[PDB]
Amino acid sequence: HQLLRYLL
Amino acid sequence: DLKSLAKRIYEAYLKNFNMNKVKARVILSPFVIHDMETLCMAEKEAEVRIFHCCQCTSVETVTELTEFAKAIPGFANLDLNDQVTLLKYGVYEAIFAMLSSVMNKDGMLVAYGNGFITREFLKSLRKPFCDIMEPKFDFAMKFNALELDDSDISLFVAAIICCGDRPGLLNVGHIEKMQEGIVHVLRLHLQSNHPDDIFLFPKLLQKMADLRQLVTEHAQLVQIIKKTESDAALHPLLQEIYRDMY
Ligand SMILES: CCO[C@@H](Cc1ccc(OCc2csc(-c3ccc(Cl)cc3)n2)cc1C)C(=O)O
Repeated sequence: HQLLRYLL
Repeated sequence: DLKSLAKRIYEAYLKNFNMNKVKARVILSPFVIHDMETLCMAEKEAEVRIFHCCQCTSVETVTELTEFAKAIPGFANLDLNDQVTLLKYGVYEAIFAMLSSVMNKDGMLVAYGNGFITREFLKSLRKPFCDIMEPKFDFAMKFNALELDDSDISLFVAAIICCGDRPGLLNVGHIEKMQEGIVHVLRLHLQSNHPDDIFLFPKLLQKMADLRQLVTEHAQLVQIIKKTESDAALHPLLQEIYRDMY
């Protein structure tokens, strides 16, 4: 979950 | 303990969400989109470009929801994989609950209040795109009839996110405890904010389960569109969220 992880 | 919890959640909601119920309600009560010509002024087929527009909003809202979540007391303390699980499974439930705020029986706000797209124009797109908005209007009418304000909504949205039965959670125990705190503070808040509505709390709980079903149906329609329309890609963030969902 690259992008959600990125936001997080 | 939780004497400051409601304040923190409500403040986080006001700071992080560009649109809220007070803003949406005074704008509604904007450039009208009611046909193809108006769509192009406000703006590679039509239906496909609307589909793409909803994604943009979703992507932005998720961006806002991520920040809102980090500000929910105890949430940033969770394992980074648990924070992913929660946002992954709560995010669309939160989107359609907040989307109610910008909808009346005739249509909804778009482009930050600057636009208004009509319910009838949406209903009149070619199958299956005409099926995208109508169930959300349907849900919104009944939800908006509960006459909630932003303070209620902040707590409601927090409880949607901090949900202990999302699949694949590592620390279920802590998140169940987080949820227990939020639901408790929400119960108290509704009692003082809406004293005449005795069943409001149980009515919201019903809405939580309704939203789950609304999201399930929506993901299904999105998947149908993805596989059968050539000009219908999903943003990679949205594809992450929808992946493994069923
Ligand atoms: C299919 C994707 O749905 C999304 C979820 C979603 C997101 C937003 C949404 O409604 C906001 C909206 C509707 S029409 C519009 C618009 C129209 C025209 C212009 Cl010019 C500008 C804006 N903005 C409805 C849905 C269901 C997804 O799967 O991620």
